[PDB]
Amino acid sequence: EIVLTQSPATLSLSPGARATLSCRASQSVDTYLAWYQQRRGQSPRLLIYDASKRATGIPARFSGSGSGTDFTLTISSLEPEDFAVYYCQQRNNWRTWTFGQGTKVEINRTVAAPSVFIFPPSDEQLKSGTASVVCLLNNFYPREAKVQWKVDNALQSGNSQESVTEQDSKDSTYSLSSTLTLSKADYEKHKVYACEVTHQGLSSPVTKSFNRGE
Amino acid sequence: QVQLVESGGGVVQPGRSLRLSCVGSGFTFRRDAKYWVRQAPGKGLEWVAAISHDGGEEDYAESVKGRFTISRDNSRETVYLEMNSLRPEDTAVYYCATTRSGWYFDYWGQGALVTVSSASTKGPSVFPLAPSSKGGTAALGCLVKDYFPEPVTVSWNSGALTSGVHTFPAVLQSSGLYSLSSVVTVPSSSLGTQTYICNVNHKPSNTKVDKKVEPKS
Amino acid sequence: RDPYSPSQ
Ligand SMILES: *[C@@H]1O[C@H](CO)[C@@H](O[C@@H]2O[C@H](CO)[C@@H](O[C@@H]3O[C@H](CO[C@H]4O[C@H](CO)[C@@H](O)[C@H](O)[C@@H]4O)[C@@H](O)[C@H](O)[C@@H]3O)[C@H](O)[C@H]2NC(C)=O)[C@H](O)[C@H]1NC(C)=O
Repeated sequence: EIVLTQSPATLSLSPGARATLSCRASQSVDTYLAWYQQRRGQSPRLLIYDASKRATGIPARFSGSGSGTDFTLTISSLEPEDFAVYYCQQRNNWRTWTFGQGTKVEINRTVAAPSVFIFPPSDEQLKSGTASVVCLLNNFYPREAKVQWKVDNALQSGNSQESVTEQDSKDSTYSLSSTLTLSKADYEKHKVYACEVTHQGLSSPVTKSFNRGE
Repeated sequence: QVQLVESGGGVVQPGRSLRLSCVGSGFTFRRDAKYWVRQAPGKGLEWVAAISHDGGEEDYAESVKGRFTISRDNSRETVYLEMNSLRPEDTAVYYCATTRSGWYFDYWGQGALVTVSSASTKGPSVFPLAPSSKGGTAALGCLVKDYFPEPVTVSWNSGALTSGVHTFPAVLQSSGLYSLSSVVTVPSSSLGTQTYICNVNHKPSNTKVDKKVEPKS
Repeated sequence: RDPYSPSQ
């Protein structure tokens, strides 16, 4: 077997900058390596094959190099359409094709701390037997953010789900929602519900909280 | 030019079968091998199956071997993917692809979405995310909970309000039903100067819900 | 003898 791994997970660069993406094979694949680009909501397309040959119609700003175990995809000057996910690909023993896990090229910008909002469950939902508590992290950068739910100061785990938007077309920020799901019974057995947010743009973790019924 | 068009996607219950088709045009279909590559939601690319130019050779990823069958009919310029004993983790967009040498995926189709789930069609309940009268910006929204299948559409004030709106990607809950939130951020002075109504549409269940969102008593 | 090489 041969495993491809890619680096970095996220490459954060400005438009017009040079981008360098890496792909590693667990054993030598000679120069039998391909690169693919997948723009948001689009099919993948072949960029480079045989490590360094450009596919037909692919612009000259894409180039590939490397051999053996280490390969690089270089984008000499990034264009707006180049902010996408890139995959490398190999084929071993004639009958197996595999990909790396992908590298995302994102638009770099200055650090922006999230503004945090907490939403209690609606009375309409409590009449159905379920309580959903929503924490909103609005317009932040970079992507890394940690959200922790606390119920009567007790840290929660396994009962929350996160969802994140794509980079905003205007300010290049992310927004994120975290939803705590509890039963109507479990929700009524506690008072203070708090969302604690840790992010690089915040000097200290921000906590938004409410008391049930106030 | 080279074009590949998949068909046959849809929703299927676990244990049942589904057949995908892919028709090629603008090139000699019989010349080269054909492939299926899939992408689970939010995940990377996973090669699924390969078949030689004349169908004499077929190979599969271990994840689908024994359950999937790839075939081709060159007179009809079509490659097929027969998927049996389907599992929830087989939910993915399935892309068909063709090669120039057998090594790489030179051209790709548009993808066909396959959703494997035992859930029944269900419209969402829409709950308000009400602002609290407790930094210049205020946030409100609507919680669109417990629907199947995707997608739902959300607008605000029938599309008149778009600035500051974030409609998040749906999450698949452990119940098998989806849920998402759609939120709007506005200047704090705008909370009382405008009405905010989220218009939720779930076509698979023919469900329409309009919810006015206002601060709670 | 590439089993998935194109037809000749
Ligand atoms: C991608 O975006 C990142 C931000 O999200 C970029 O990282 C930021 O880089 C800037 C500048 O490199 C840092 O801003 C300040 O850096 C100065 C150092 O510059 C000083 O240089 C001379 C001394 O040689 C001095 O005389 C000047 O007056 C300057 O002060 C620091 O002193 C400041 O405290 C401040 O840090 C950011 O801090 C940094 N942010 C982070 C989060 O690291 C990154 O470079 C971008 N990458 C690309 C490829 O564009």
